[PDB]
Amino acid sequence: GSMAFVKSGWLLRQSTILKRWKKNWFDLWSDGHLIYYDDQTRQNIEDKVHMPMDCINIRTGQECRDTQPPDGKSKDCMLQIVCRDGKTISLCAESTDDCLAWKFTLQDSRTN
Repeated sequence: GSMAFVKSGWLLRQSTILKRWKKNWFDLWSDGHLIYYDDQTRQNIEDKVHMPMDCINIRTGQECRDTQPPDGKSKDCMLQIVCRDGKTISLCAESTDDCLAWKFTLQDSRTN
């Protein structure tokens, strides 16, 4: 199996009960899975999404629906993974460039 990731890093994610923006650590696997954890120790797995099978769209910026950025931050930092079962994963990068780097990586993961 794989011993190394396509991309890893922090993103803020809007939570599924409280809808709070909270830090999570993300690993994108070469099998297509995006895994997110509470922190960068990889101890507390939260959830996953299989980009090829589950994702039907990736939105960024003003495209993102039903989600507003953390206070003070441009919505151009945001990206939203849209899944076929209606799950949306609303994300906020540190910068607009971090957002684009993830967008392009996640788009490619769908077709990889």
